[PDB]
Formats: sequence, structure tokens, C-alpha cells
Amino acid sequence: SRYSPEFKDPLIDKEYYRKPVEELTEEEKYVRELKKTQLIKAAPAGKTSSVFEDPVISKFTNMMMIGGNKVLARSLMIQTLEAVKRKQFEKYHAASAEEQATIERNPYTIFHQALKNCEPMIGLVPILKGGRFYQVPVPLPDRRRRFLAMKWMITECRDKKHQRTLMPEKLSHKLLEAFHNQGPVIKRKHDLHKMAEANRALAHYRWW
Amino acid sequence: SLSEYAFRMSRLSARLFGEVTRPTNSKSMKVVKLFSELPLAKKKETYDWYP
Amino acid sequence: TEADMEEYIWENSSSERNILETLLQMKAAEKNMEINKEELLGTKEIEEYKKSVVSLKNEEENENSISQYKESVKRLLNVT
Amino acid sequence: HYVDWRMWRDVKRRKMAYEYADERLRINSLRKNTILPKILQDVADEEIAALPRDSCPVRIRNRCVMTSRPRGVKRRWRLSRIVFRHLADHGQLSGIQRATW
Amino acid sequence: AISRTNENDPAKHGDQHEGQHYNISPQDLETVFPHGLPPRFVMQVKTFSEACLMVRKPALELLHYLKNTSFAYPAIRYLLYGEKGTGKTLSLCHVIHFCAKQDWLILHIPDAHLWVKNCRDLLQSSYNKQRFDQPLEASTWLKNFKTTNERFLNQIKVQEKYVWNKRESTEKGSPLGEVVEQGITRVRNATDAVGIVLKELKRQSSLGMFHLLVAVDGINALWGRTTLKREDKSPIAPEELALVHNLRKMMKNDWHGGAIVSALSQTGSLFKPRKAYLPQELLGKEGFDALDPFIPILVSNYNPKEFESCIQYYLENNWLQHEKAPTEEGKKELLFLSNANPSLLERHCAYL
Amino acid sequence: QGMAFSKSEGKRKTAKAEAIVYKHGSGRIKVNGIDYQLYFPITQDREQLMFPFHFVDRLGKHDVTCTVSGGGRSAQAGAIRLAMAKALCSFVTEDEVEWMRQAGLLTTDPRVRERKKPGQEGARRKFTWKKR
Ligand SMILES: Nc1ncnc2c1ncn2[C@@H]1O[C@H](COP(=O)(O)OP(=O)(O)OP(=O)(O)O)[C@@H](O)[C@H]1O
Ligand SMILES: Nc1nc2c(ncn2[C@@H]2O[C@H](COP(=O)(O)OP(=O)(O)O)[C@@H](O)[C@H]2O)c(=O)[nH]1
Ligand SMILES: [Mg+2]
Ligand SMILES: [Mg+2]
Repeated sequence: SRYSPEFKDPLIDKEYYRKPVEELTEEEKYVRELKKTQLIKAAPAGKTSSVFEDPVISKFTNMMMIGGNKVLARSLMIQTLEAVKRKQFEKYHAASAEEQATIERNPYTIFHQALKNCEPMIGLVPILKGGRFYQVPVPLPDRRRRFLAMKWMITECRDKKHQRTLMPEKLSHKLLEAFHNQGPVIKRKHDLHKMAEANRALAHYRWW
Repeated sequence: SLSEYAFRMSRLSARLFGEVTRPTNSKSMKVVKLFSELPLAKKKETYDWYP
Repeated sequence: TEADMEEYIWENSSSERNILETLLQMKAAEKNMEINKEELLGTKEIEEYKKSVVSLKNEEENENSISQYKESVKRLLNVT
Repeated sequence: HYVDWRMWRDVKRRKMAYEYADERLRINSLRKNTILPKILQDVADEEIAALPRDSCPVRIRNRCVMTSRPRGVKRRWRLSRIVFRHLADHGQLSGIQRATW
Repeated sequence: AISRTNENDPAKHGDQHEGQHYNISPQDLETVFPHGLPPRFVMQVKTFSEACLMVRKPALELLHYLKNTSFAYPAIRYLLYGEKGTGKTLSLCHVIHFCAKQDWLILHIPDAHLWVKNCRDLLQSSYNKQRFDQPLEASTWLKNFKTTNERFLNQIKVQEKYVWNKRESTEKGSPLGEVVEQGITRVRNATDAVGIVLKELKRQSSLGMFHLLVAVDGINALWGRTTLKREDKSPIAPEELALVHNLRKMMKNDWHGGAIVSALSQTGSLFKPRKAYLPQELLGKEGFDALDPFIPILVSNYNPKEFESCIQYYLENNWLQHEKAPTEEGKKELLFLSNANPSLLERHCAYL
Repeated sequence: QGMAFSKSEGKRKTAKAEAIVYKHGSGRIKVNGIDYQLYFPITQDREQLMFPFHFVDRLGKHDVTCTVSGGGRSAQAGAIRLAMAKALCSFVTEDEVEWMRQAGLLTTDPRVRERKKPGQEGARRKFTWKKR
């Protein structure tokens, strides 16, 4: 990189800086004074201080971007958030006063939960033992679960099964299913869970 | 398309500035270019290329 | 022709022709026989209108010259 | 005393092409328009197709002036890349250095 | 509450209602606007299950002009202009709603850009061999015209015999709806039927039978260029389209008994840069001369009160689902990111 | 007219911006004589102009006149962001300046296009390697 190892990453958090000085601990106070001497990298053009900033949506947008086209990737994203909100408003208006209490209309709540229902708890690592590969059940770091959930959702939506369905349409449908613990991305999580339970006797192959 | 005035004016400017006045197609304007420069073979870089 | 001129002139133009016809129609609507062109196209109002359309046609169009043209036409056509 | 016979054949081509350039120009001009009658342009076609083949300027080849190489020549110096570099690398071409950026 | 007005009559709107949303009833919405509403505004009607339009100064000014209209004088041309997304189309719609509740005959052209662009079926007009007819575009409009003006389509009766083909012909005195029905049914005669409808309403409004509103949204299409090409790929001029040629005649003030309200639009236009919005910029020389004299009405971005009233109306429908949008810091960002532009705001709020 | 302003510069890739930040204003940014919303129709671009003023709680308090040239739309947005942030440092407290420095709002981004090398496809990309 064109940044030297000396440059530190920017911390873009309004409340962090507008925290009362008295509340700072002796350790927390020191680090704050140390940064007054450090070089800071320029804030990249993605994240800002806005209250509407969501790092999970931003990552999901980048994971669906093709060839640097972030204007199109984000337009698909906001069209999906809109399609979800409109599908949940139609469902709420046609629901009875009793059911209405249930229906979630916030698309950020739905999106966030929809992905959390797809995240796998264990994974499989091919381990070469005796010239043969074994799908050994292994715990996954949180990053990898969250990556896999997003990647499975995007790969599901980009499948060619869907004929002439636009991505905002496809993705809003798939996100709503996964919000109700249904659909093929929730299934893909269960198939992974079933494989790992079937090979539970091989977990001893792991050496970490 | 050009109005008669616009046409008769551009022909007057061409007469003044010494450009072709007769209507001439692009294929025949090569005659002007041919005589407007030197032949490649006549240019010094060409005929005097070698020491 | 008008297309060849690089400066707009109000005389013998469409806006001159149009605003003439419009006022004659307004006079006929009132059943007035004062149809003298010179009388119609002479008032101070027609002049302000003439300033606006020529100002529009010859200098940069901006929301100020559009507002000025508006108050001229709004005044010729008796729109309050 | 040219580098070789291929250079010598280009030396002659360049010289003949120079001798006939005015004639070739004049004849082309006749046949490079739509103004003139075709029966006349057809005579011109015959006339220029009858001029010696080594007066045709497309037959000139820009060879290294030092080593006669037919390709790899920089046109500003009329030298092949091998010969250009040899002078450039010893410091003998005014103002030319190795580029780094 | 503070964003809504109980005054649902578009005739009793004054400066006191500026910023407040009035409810267009499902009846008027189905009748007066079977077309012409902004697509993003038609989506909003569905999700909120109601059409509420903000009373704004541009429309207020027009209503004023159209209440003091002297039907004896020739038709005044009003022209709404403004930067992209400022509410020109919904200003024009506010007005149309007014005139429709005053029993004017409405001649609403939803989007004139559609008539110079993307034409599949371009037939050589039989009435005039030098022009082209657009059966699909002409038929669509007739159906919507019939919806809006169904009450008046019988009372009005043609004043001349119009021969469709060798066999069929409309006879003098027959009701106007019969001419519309011919176009709707035989789309081969839809363009010629539209010409006759315009030719009659103009002629008969001068006779004082009804008041006529000619409302053409995207009017700058009529004097520009088209993307339509002939068989030999040569471009067709708007003058040559029978459907445009006849609508042009409706824009001249040589008739009286009504008004001509129009709106400009760069969105959907042909060969106009993104930021062109001023009247001569969009109309061009030919188009400006065809409307001179006209009264320009400026439409701009929401002013601080209009902006706040919009947010409250979105909050009132629970549309702003994000947790921070009701906050004052949320509003500041909505305000910044939109610059109070009505369209940017709506588009931004459709996912926050 | 006696109005207080500071002006600063910003550079992002091949884009160069100059910003005049007025001590008092409404939130009006005028890029190259055009409203910021019309110069930058892309939202991400407008979100970058918000960033400096939002971070210090000054959205709607200043007027900005900037000029930018070079680069593409988004490099222009980031040059203007830097120019505006720097000019804005004159009207905030020294603690707010430091926080703006620690948010990365006051640094020139050094990431610029790397040259293609000869015998390669790209800056880094290699031609296909053929084992056999
Ligand atoms: N008076 C209004 N009441 C309610 N919403 C409005 C009003 N004016 C504008 N809006 C909102 O802003 C959007 C502006 O779109 P509209 O079609 O009215 O504008 P326009 O100026 O004709 O646009 P364009 O430049 O695209 O032609 C509307 O879709 C609606 O979302
Ligand atoms: N088929 C048909 N179409 C007509 C007739 N009269 C008018 N129209 C249509 O309506 C338009 C009116 O044009 P206009 O010149 O005013 O008609 P005119 O008054 O008969 O000369 C024409 O361009 C036609 O498309 C008619 O007799 N037959
Ligand atoms: Mg519009
Ligand atoms: Mg590459």
C-alpha cells in the first residue's frame, strides 16, 4: 500500500469523540492522547458518519458488485430494501388487527435477521488424511459465518433457475423466506448442519 | 442544408481565402492535397535517409 | 432569412406577429373596433414585452429573464 | 560500401523514387478525381503502371542506417533498437536516459 | 395532523393550506387520473392506500389564474418549469383535479414524450399520405380520455361527417363518444379519431358548450426531435406524426373558452442534457415561438415548511421505518442528501 | 461584504478542488457554479460532501463555494470533501479539528493509479503462465 505502516485507520464514530472526558478510564484516556501523535489514513469513500450507515448492508452491496460498478450494486440494494418494505406493507394492510401486531415492516430488521437465520454454526474443512479427503466438522469464526450467509444468499439469487426475474425482486423474495426460516438458503444451512453431524466421528481429525 | 445567403457567403469567403470555390466531392479534393504538399519520395527524410 | 441572422430582432418576428393577433382577439372579444396596428403595438406595455423576448433571445436565459418575461406577458394578457 | 546488398537495393529504390516523384504525382492527380473523363483516367492508369517498379515509393524500406536491419528501427534516429540502445547505453545520445517512474 | 388538510375540494385551497396534504378520493383518482400520475407517486398510493397531494405555491398560483379566467378572451398558455423532480407533474395534476371538479372538459396528455419515441407500429396515415399514424399511442390515449370525460362524451355531438372507410362513417350530429368508440375499437382509425376529437373540442368550446382544459405534460416533446425512423432509417420529424401535428394545433391561442396548462420535462426527453430545465432551453427556438406569449410558473424544491410537512406525512404513514429517521439528525441528513428536492426525498425515503 | 470565510485545497487522484467555506450559511454547496445535488447526481457522492459537516454537527450552518477539476465524479467528490474539511477547520474548535483528523477527514489519500509494467498485463496482473 501507499500508506506506510505508521498510518492508523480512521475511527469514524461521532459519539466516541463526544464522550465526556471524565467517563474515560485511565487506560481509555491514554490511548486517546496517543492518537494525537499518530498518522491517520484518509477515510475511504464508503463509510461516513451518517446515522443511516449500516456496515452489513455496505458489505452486502460490495459482495454483489460486478467490475467496480457500485452505482448499480447500490441501486439494486435500495430497490431490494424498497421491495421488501412494500411487500410487508401490503401484507400488513391486508392483515387483521390481531396479525398486524406481528408483521415486521422494517426492511433493515428483516434483512439483518434474514441473514442471521442463514449463518451456519459449524462448517466442513477437507482434511487430507491417508491420501483421502474427509469433510471434517469444524467450528467457524464469526466472520466466516457472516461471509457464508451473505455469499449463499447472493449465489442463490444469481442462479439461472430464475428466468427474467430482476435481482431486487429475487432478493426481496429470498430475504423474506429466510426471515421466516424457509427457502433454499435456509436449507443450504441445514444440509451443511446435517453433513457435519453425519461426520461427527471424524471431528478427531482436526488438530486445532 | 444551407440557406442561399449562407451558401453565397461561404463561397465568397472561400474565394477570398483561396479555397476551392467550385462544388467538389471528397474524392476530387485529393487533387488539392496532392499538390498542397511534397510527394513522400521528395521529402528529405526519404531520399536522404542513409548516410 | 431570420435563420441566418445571428441577432434576434423583434420587428417582423413571431412574437411580434403573435402578440399582435392575441390583442386583436382580445379587442374583438370586447367588441371594440380600435384595430389600428400602430395603436396596439405602441403602448409602453408592448415595449416591456418586447424588451423581455429580445432579452431572452439575445442574452443568457436565466430565471431572472424568465420572471421578467412573465410579468410582461402577465400584464399584456390582463392576468392578475 | 553500404552495409549489404539489401541496403544497396533500397538506396537505389529511394533514388529512383525521387527521380520520378513529380511525374508520378502529376499522373496520380489525373486519376485521383471524378472530374476528368474516364477514357483519359484509363490512359493515366496505364501510364503510371508503366513507370519502373522501383520508382514506386511503397517499395522503400526504412532500414537501420548502420546495420541495415529492416525491422525494429526508431524513425527519429533511423537506427535499429540494437544500434539505438548501444549508443543510448553508453551515454552518446544527447538527452536520452533510462526511464523509471 | 399538521401535514394534512381537511379541505379536499381543490377549489377552496388557499395560501393557508400551503404545505398540507389533501386527500384525492378513490373516485376522482379512478376517474380524473387513469393516467398522468407520476409512476413513483402511483406506487405510493398503493402502499399508503391513499393519494394525498401537498398544496404548494406553484399550483396555488395556477388555480388563482384559472379561477379568474376570462373565457371570452383567447386561451392563456401556462407553462410549469423547474429543475428535475421538483413537482411539475403533480402541480399540473393538482390543477387538473381542480378543473375536473368544475366540470371542465379535460384534454390530458399524460406524457407527450411517448409520442416521439419507441413506436413499434408506425403506419402511413391514410388521411394524409405525408404523415404517420400511431395506432397504439393513439388508442391508449382515447381509452383514458373516455374514462375521464364519460359524462360529457354524449352531450357533445359532432358537427360534420367523418368518413372512416368505404363502409363506416360518422354522420353529422351523432354523439362524440361514437367517434371515440371507433378509434378505441378500430385502432387503425385511432390516430384519425384523436385528430377529430381535438378538432371538435377546440371548435365547440369556442361555441361555449363547455370549458376546456388542455393539459400537456412534457410539452417540450412537440417541437423537438424524435427517435422514430423511416423504413430507410431516415429520422422522422415531429411535424410528420399525425398525432403530434394535431396536438400542436391545440397549443395555439386561436380558440377560447378554456385554458392551456403545460409542464416541461427533461426526464424522458430526446437530445436534451440532464440539467436543461429553462423554457427556451427545453423548448428550443421552434417550441418557444409556438407558445409565445405564455405565463411561466416556476416549480422549485421544498421550502423548509414544505420539507417538514413531507417528513411528517411519511412518518404519519409509518413509511420511514428506520429507527433514526424520526430524529432531528435523521431529518438533517434527509435534507442534505436531497437538497429538499421532492423527488430525491421520496426516492431516498422509499428504503429508509 | 464583511463575511468570514476560509478557503483550502484538496486533491484526490487526478482531481483538484478549492473550497471557500463561509462562517455562516444555510447549507448551500455550489460546485462549479451548480448546486451540489445537480453536479453530483450519485448519492454516494453527496454522502461524501455531508460527511465533513455531519461529523462536527454543522449541517445547515455554512455556505460552500467550491471548484473542482480532473478525475472522475467520485474522485471529485473526495477532493471537495478534503478541501471543505480543511477550510472548515477554521470555524471549529481545536478539539474538533483533532477529532476530524482522527476520523481521517484531513488526510490526503495517497492511493493513485499504479503504472503498468512491461511484460505484464497490468499494474500487477501477469500474462498467463504456461507451465508446459
Ligand atoms: N405536490 C406534491 N405532493 C406530494 N408529493 C409530491 C408533490 N410534488 C412532488 N412530490 C413528490 O416528488 C416527486 C416529484 O415528481 P413529479 O413527477 O411530480 O415531478 P416533475 O417535476 O414532473 O419531474 P420530472 O423532472 O421527472 O419530470 C413526486 O413523485 C412525489 O414523490
Ligand atoms: N379518417 C378521417 N380522419 C379525419 C377526417 N377529418 C379529420 N380527420 C382527422 O383529424 C385531423 C383533423 O385535421 P384537419 O385538417 O383539421 O381536418 P379538416 O378540418 O377536415 O381539414 C386530421 O389530421 C385527421 O387525422 C375525416 O373526414 N376522415
Ligand atoms: Mg414530470
Ligand atoms: Mg487489470
